[PDB]
Amino acid sequence: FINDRGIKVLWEEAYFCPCLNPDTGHPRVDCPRCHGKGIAYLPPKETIMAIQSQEKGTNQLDIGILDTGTAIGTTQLEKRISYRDRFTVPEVLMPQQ
Amino acid sequence: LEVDGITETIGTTQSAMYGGASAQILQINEDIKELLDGLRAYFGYNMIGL
Amino acid sequence: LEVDGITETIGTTQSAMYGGASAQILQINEDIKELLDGLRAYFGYNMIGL
Amino acid sequence: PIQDAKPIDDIVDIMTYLKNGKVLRVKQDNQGDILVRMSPGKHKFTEVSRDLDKESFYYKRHWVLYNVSVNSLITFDVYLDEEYSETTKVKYPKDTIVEYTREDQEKDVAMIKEILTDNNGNYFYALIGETMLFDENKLNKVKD
Amino acid sequence: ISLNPIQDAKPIDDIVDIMTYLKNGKVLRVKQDNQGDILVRMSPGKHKFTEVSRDLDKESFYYKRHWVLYNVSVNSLITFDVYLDEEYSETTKVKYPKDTIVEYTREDQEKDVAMIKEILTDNNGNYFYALIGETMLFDENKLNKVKD
Amino acid sequence: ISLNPIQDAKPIDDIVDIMTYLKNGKVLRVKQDNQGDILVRMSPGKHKFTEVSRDLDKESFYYKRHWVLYNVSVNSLITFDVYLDEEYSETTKVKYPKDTIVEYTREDQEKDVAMIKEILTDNNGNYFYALIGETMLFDENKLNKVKD
Ligand SMILES: [Zn+2]
Ligand SMILES: [Zn+2]
Ligand SMILES: [Zn+2]
Repeated sequence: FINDRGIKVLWEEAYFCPCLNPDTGHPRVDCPRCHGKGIAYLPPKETIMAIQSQEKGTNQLDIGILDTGTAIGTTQLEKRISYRDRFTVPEVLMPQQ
Repeated sequence: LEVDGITETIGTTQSAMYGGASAQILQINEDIKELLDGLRAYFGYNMIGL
Repeated sequence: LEVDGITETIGTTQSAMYGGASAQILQINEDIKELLDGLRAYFGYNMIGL
Repeated sequence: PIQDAKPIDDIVDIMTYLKNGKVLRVKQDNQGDILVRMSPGKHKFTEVSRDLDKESFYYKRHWVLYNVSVNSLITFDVYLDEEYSETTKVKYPKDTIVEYTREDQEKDVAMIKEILTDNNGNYFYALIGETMLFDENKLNKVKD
Repeated sequence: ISLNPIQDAKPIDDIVDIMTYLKNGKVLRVKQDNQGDILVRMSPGKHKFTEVSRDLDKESFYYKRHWVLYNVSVNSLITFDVYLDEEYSETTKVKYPKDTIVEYTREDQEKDVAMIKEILTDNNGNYFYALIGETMLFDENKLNKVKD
Repeated sequence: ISLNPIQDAKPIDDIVDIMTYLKNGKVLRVKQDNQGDILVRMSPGKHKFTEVSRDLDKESFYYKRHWVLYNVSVNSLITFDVYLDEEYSETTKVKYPKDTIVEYTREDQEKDVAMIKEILTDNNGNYFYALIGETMLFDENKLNKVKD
């Protein structure tokens, strides 16, 4: 069922980069593992996943426009996802200006 | 099948008791029987002495 | 199956009193009966004196 | 000849070298080059690195686990990391579609069979089905 | 003991000849990337306009094509390959068309790449392939294609 | 009045011999922990690639195995025990395989642990066990296994 209704997606696990500053506790601006974000990632794992309710919620503010929205997904069996894991769907393209 | 607010339902002519094309076949039989019975009258019955 | 608002649903030709292919098997019987009877007319009935 | 390439043919030799622990370089198609390695210690498993440059005081390679496929090894070309040459300064790479003219002034296509040079740096090329050597100008790089 | 060579359906690149054929009224067949293969025609009579049909076969006594008015675009013609409907046909969907570079094994166990200059067929419908620099005609199974 | 000893399916540990057998094309059987037992094979012909089949039985005239292309991983081979499909079989799923340390009761009512060096079978299909230091061959019921 899951393999049928799902979409092919790359699953890459998340882990804190060693480059974090030991004293402030905040990351280096640029390093190979993580590009300023304080969280690095492992090699991707090809996976099929179902996705629903995908929303491109736009907030217009003094800082500018911002894209943020909720999308609800459902995995396969035996897979234990973790907080701030990352997914990317090559098939689906999104317009931006 | 229902996914993400879009739903579809289909009911085929297939059934446990009859196949999907059974209606066409059964109408073909109805025509063939008429067609064949009428044509036999063009040739007629067979007879042999004994 | 109904999973997280997803829904998948199937109803087959299989039934408690009819088999999955029994629709085709029945149609094949209807086909063989027409074919077989028409071919015995080519060979004809057997006879033995007594 | 030129000593800039020494590809491995048998996968068995590749596995033998991996058992010895020597690093390998594995090419890709329209994609970055890869280094592959066998992890040390109690548990044995393959590791990969997206970095290519030699280790130094100012540059260190990064290794992570990956389920490397034997298909990649058997299909793609493989070299020893230490003995690999970055580039041979020739117009046409090896195994590249090229066009030429035969002895009877007939045009024909082919791929490069060998890359050669003289002591003065002049480069000669041999094509498939052609024993004679061809000048760099006489060849033509076919467009994909 | 064979059949003479079969011409491939030459794609038309120049827009000018396409428009000239259309003005002459000869049918055109357009291979749209997204939604399949369609026919294009100029309406007969005084009320000139372009027409489209998806009755995608050669015209026959028992199969007459139906034409719908459509506003065919120039860009569609330019970006999409177009063929004359008199030529493009199911007769020969050859795996390795003419002018295609294919890889063939030579007798010396050295694989070479050559461009198919001539193709013909025989009684069994096989596809004999002629390669530049060689006289013997190869078969479908022996050859191979290299892409990108 | 018995049958000669039966060899156990030797697991293969060295990756080099595994790869050599695979290159030779001999079939391999991989005991995956999570999703059961599978066969692994190298494709014949020039287009070399690994193939998998779950047609998990010896090949037979009435039962021909179907092979699907798969990207088998080196780590999978290393971490999972692999056997030659010519050997691994239902013929003898012995409760106490060779080289296994088992607990056996001696005639002096003192339990001792010994390693099974040889195993054979008889007409009834029983499993006669040979233990180091003793000549008499024990039976299945007499013995016992100690784990951890
Ligand atoms: Zn970092
Ligand atoms: Zn009569
Ligand atoms: Zn008789």
